Amino acid sequence: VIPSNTDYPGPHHFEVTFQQSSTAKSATWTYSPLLKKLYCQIAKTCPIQIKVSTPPPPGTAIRAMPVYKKAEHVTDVVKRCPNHELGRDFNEGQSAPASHLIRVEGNNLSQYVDDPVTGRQSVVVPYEPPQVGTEFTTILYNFMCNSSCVGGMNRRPILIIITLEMRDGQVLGRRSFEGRICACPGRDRKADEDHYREAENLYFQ
Amino acid sequence: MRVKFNPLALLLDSSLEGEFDLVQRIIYEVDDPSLPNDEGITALHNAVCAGHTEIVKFLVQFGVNVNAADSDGWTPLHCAASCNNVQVCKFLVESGAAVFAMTYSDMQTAADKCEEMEEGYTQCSQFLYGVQEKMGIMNKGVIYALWDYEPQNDDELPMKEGDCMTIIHREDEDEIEWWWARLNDKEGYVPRNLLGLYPRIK
Repeated sequence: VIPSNTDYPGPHHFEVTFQQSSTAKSATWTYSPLLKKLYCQIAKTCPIQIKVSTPPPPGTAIRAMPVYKKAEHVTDVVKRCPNHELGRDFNEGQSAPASHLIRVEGNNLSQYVDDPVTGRQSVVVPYEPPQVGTEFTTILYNFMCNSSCVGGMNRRPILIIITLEMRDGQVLGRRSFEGRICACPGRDRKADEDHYREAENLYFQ
Repeated sequence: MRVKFNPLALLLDSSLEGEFDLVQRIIYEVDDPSLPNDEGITALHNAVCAGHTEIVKFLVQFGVNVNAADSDGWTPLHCAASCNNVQVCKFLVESGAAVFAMTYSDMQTAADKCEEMEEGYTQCSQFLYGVQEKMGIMNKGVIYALWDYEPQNDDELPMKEGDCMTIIHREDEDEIEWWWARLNDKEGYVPRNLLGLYPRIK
């Protein structure tokens, strides 16, 4: 059984968005709406905004699971590379198991799930409404291995699947996007967007 | 606490003590001389740390695993480096040592293990960091695969231990650990850390 990535706004019109992401080469992360692709630097903070039209039921959670994008890789569990797993850096005194790729930053209620049947690793946080007079709920994420990590992602592309779930695991909403953990998000976005507009004959400027 | 005297136990203790004659004799009685103790240490780790160069040369030339990693990831090259022994480092490198092999806790290569306050530092560290910097550029970009490699992507080259290939591009800016190489007629990316300047001794 392969995790489903199909977008599902659902009954609460579940949206996953990103604040104005710097197009600068200095940027630690950037999101491409054109490609539905997130570019991030290893172990850096990536704020993701969640929006709902109506509050979901009590005990609702938000899961984030990484999955390999290509069909020939999809049965392989997205895990951390052996080297970063055994390393001391970012592993000393952490709540997160050393093998998990996705971490939640600054939430004591986060849960690091290792499914005993599928072997799939993910991280779950309870749903929390926005602050008084705010539009979005912010979740801070960290991606702990580069896409290029030999033994881990090993240059294979991935999807990040965000799903709004009931306490029993029933799906209320889902949004997915491609993830890229690299040294230069800003440069890699620009290059990819330029190649896409050319290949797809998209009118620009 | 029973002291073990089986052939592997003898080869290891002999390599540590510097009993070359005993080492030359007990090695043919051991099923696998590259096999480690409970802490991941092999006869070569012992030969190197205790500074018995004659046993180091013997074991390596015999065909013992030159890249054996103890429980903490230390290979004989990490051990030779921690001793600032440029002569053993040079010999191990020439015998297929993995220059980019890292210790587990810290992600340190052999070159990082050199001791600043000990004698022979400058010469040993500069030699090892030199190999790390010149590999795939020097010797007309000729390197060797020290492990098999099964590609995960279309633009990657399959490798077999001992395979000799030429490095076309290192791309030290974008994906430092991946190099564009040429093996036979084909070209692809290979992981730098599986490669050596010279091949292993069979």
